[PDB]
Amino acid sequence: RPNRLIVDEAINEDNSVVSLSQPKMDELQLFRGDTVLLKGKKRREAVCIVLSDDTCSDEKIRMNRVVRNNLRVRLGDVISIQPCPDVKYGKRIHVLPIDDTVEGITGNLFEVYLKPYFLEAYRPIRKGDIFLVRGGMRAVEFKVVETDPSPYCIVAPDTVIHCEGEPIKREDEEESLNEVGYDDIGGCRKQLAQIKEMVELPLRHPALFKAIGVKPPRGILLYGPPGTGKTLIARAVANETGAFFFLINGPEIMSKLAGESESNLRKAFEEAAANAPAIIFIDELDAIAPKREKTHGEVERRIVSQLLTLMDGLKQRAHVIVMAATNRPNSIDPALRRFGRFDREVDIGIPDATGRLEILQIHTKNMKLADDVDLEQVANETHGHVGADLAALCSEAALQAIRKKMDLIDLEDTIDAEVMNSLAVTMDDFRWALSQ
Amino acid sequence: RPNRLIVDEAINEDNSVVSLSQPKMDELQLFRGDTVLLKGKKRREAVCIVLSDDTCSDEKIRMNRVVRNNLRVRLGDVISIQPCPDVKYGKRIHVLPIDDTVEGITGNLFEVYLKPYFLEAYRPIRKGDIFLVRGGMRAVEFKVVETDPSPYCIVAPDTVIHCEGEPIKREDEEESLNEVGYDDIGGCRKQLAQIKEMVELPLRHPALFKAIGVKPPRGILLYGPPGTGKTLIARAVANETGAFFFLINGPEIMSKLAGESESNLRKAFEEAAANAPAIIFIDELDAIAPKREKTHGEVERRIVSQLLTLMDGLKQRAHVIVMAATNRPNSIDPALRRFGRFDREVDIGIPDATGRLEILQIHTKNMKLADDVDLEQVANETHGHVGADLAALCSEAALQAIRKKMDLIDLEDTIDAEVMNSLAVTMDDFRWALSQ
Amino acid sequence: RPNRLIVDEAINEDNSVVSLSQPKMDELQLFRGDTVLLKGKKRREAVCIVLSDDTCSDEKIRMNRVVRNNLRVRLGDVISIQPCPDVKYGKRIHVLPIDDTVEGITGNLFEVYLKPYFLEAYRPIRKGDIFLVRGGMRAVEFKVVETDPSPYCIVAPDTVIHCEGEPIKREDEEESLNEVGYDDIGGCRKQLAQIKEMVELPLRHPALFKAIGVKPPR
Ligand SMILES: Nc1ncnc2c1ncn2[C@@H]1O[C@H](COP(=O)(O)OP(=O)(O)O)[C@@H](O)[C@H]1O
Ligand SMILES: Nc1ncnc2c1ncn2[C@@H]1O[C@H](COP(=O)(O)OP(=O)(O)O)[C@@H](O)[C@H]1O
Ligand SMILES: Nc1ncnc2c1ncn2[C@@H]1O[C@H](COP(=O)(O)OP(=O)(O)O)[C@@H](O)[C@H]1O
Repeated sequence: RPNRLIVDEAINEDNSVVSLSQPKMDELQLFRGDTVLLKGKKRREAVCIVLSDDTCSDEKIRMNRVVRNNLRVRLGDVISIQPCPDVKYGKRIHVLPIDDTVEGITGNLFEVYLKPYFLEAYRPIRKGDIFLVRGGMRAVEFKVVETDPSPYCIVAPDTVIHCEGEPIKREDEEESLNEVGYDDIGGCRKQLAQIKEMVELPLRHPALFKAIGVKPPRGILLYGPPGTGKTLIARAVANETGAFFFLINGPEIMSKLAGESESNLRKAFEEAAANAPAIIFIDELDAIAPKREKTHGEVERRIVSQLLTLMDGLKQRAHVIVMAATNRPNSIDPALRRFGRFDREVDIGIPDATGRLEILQIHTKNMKLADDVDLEQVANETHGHVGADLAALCSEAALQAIRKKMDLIDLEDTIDAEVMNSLAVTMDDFRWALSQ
Repeated sequence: RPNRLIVDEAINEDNSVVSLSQPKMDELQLFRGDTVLLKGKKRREAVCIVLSDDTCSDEKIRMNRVVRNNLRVRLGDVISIQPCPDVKYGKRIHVLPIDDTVEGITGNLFEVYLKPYFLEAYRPIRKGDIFLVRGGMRAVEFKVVETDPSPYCIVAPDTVIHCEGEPIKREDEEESLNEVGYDDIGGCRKQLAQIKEMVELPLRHPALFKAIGVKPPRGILLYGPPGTGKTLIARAVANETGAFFFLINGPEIMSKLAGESESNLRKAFEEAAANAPAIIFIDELDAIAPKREKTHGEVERRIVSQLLTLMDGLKQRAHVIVMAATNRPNSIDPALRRFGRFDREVDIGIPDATGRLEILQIHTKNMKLADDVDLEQVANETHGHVGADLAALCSEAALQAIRKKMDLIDLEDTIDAEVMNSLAVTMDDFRWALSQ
Repeated sequence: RPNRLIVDEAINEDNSVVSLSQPKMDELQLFRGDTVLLKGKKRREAVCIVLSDDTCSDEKIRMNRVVRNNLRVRLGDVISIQPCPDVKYGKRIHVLPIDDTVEGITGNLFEVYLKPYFLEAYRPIRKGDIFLVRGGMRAVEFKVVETDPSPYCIVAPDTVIHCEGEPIKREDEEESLNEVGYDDIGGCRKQLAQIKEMVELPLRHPALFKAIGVKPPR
């Protein structure tokens, strides 16, 4: 059908906007800025604004996770689109925050989140939507409980927005937007793309490997210096593909008594296989399986052997992918790179200046930046920096902003765990941080 | 006398401004902005504008080299000051460029240098003054041939400025401002101060060491990575103290036939001693006298020996100081760090961020910078950089400015060796250079 | 001022073709496939076929070295372009090989080089042009001695193409196309670009470094 499209990653960071190719909108007869009605899985719908995108495939639609969540679908799934000509300016909408996103937040909610979020934006909303509003170094989720023209409308300047009391509980299928996704990863476009390919069939179409006798990858080794976002990638790939995630921390395993280590490795692979499709992530692999000579222990050599055995003991394995992070290829036992094991490697390098910028935007999404803040500038003075450095930078900048305001606040009493929304991080804060 | 002051270095880079202490100006009854007549040696006079400096001491006057040259005086000499209440707005002045400063310059001298230099500035000038105007990546010197009033006047908006044809020859005592001076050295405050102490008496008061039997330093070893400005320091100290300068380049000596090396070392010390007070600078000392083991030759060992001999053969001498540069203490033969020889060592380190800024201003003095150019910014993104790096940076910036304008210029014909005065180096040029 | 362009490297490997930006041809009112007259240094002219190029800057013209040589200009120099509406199918042209390019060649020059080179191609040529024909693991240069409609024409199927023996000597300013050029360097795009930058001002505008005191790389 022409109205069926494949879900793809957003370029436009605004949660209300989905993107089509110029040709596709032509074909579907959709106006730039039109309100469209999206149909997903489990009888879910979403309403969004449609815009053209030059880079979008003709058969794909780009949407943010917020809308993917609302439609209960994942990247690569199929949605249907159709114009929404009947959509009315809403008389009144009722929204409530999800409890787990508003712990600690002692603000107005309406004045701090909702009012600025909706103001003059003409956002469409549908009853039962969860949307996200960022601010005050948090990101709060709200559920739309009622819209006056039901079940959807446009929040126009005259639309009354109600949020009368009592945060609501999170239902089971409602994944938190605080979960890691691809949108949380900057400057890895190329490698993240490879990893997604490798994993697509095994994790999203597992039934295939029962129907054919072709071998998908089993083990993927992510290498690169500390703080490059290897843990982040693995976690994200799991979340996005809806696979079960099992973390094995090198040091955590090695901290255990001889024997309770091997018992823990075993339990990890068993639990993965039980909950497949699944990803096992082995953080700090070199702690567990260092270069064959670097081990001096005898229990140490037994642990690495136990790991090789466990890798080999993964056949079709239902559909379990093992991902592991390490500093360098040569830091680990070469027997791990043997064929049935870690046979795929991906280099997560130091980010470039464009990547640095993406990372800086990711780690500032929930801050209020002054107008004088130039992230591209901060990008340019941080050549050596990896993701973890940049995140620390933004964190140091923000905490400096807070200290500057803290003497002022203590004196005219201590609003303290508030006023963090009116606070803005200035370029002076970043300079301060950049020289520390 | 209170009209008698010691010549010190300038903080204001205007070559028309001389700075005194509030108290002294009070004492001498001088108005901030007043024209003062300065008297020095060889019956040379100079008219300058007097301002105040918190750092200047009551006994000292701060002036730029331009004015020290005009007064035939050097740092530490004694000048006399007096108000100039009779000074008139000039009717007409006549100036000519010094030939050696205008080779290659195919501009309109008046339109490009003189007009902007004098315009609305109210500069005093005195017949027989040489002044310097910077611009178009050059610095041109002019001599004042005639002033209408008297021997001096103020160049007021109505003063007619003549420069009718024919660059003039440089007289003997007229030192080029293209010579290296302390104003060409950035970010060495502490060390430059030590070296100046060491040579003050030997080079400026040589008659003393005939009257007493105390030993001044003979050899000074400047240490630090390449491009830190060791050659520059030695050259500057020579020029400023009026001493004779003799360069010995390590590689140049070692490039000679066995025997012509030793003959060249000898000729260097002989010529120094003949023209004392003098500085001998040995650039790249480790090329001539490397660690005792690093030499393999037999003629090589003869050269090092020859050097030890020559230096130990310089007692108070005709007042000859020997300076030598090397990367590290340990790179050279320990016998050279002897007691009658290189017994004083001074570390010329990597410059800090303040130093980096001074260097960047030094290497931009003759460029036109756009308003968007922030040198302090360039200072901050060049931590590792040494002076030689920063000079290359400015050079790369300027050449990029020129290339951008070169396509445009070739097309609407090729002013070429001109229009370089209207050209301005932009922050975009520096960014381009900073990422290369 | 609109007809003056900056010489740039060829993308189209055919020595007859120069390339302009789409906008520029619009501006100059030139037909795709038109014969154009190029004016260079030392009162030299060339005639070429003009085609559009999407990647060519609006102020630049792309040409192969053959044409740069004929115009006595180099990359970055300035030429002028203008349409050539009067150009006629030539009755007869006379070409001779340059001696130094034909030592050892004991072939039929016409049958082996000229005939295939001109055949049904509609190449424009101007008296005093040197052109290059490749073949038999060698590349021969020819000089155009005479064209019937003088001084330029199109070599049409009916144009009689004469050699008439006796290779000619190479004049001084006539650089061999056997010389190395950027044309003979593959797979160095990025680095060749850097080196060209470094060297541009010092080598092509040397008069500058007498006028200013900035240091180019050495
Ligand atoms: N590419 C990146 N994009 C966004 N944030 C990043 C990136 N790399 C690192 N970070 C941030 O720094 C932290 C450190 O990264 P981490 O997942 O521990 O990487 P690694 O496992 O390679 O040490 C992350 O949790 C994240 O907040
Ligand atoms: N402190 C400095 N101030 C100004 N220019 C400097 C400085 N240090 C280095 N430079 C620049 O670098 C150039 C080369 O340095 P040079 O004088 O040879 O020092 P070194 O002998 O230690 O290499 C100088 O001519 C000057 O242009
Ligand atoms: N990038 C290249 N493009 C075209 N030909 C090349 C290239 N590199 C090498 N060659 C060929 O191989 C020969 C040997 O290259 P040469 O210039 O001697 O390189 P090098 O100095 O690095 O050895 C060249 O003359 C040329 O024929």
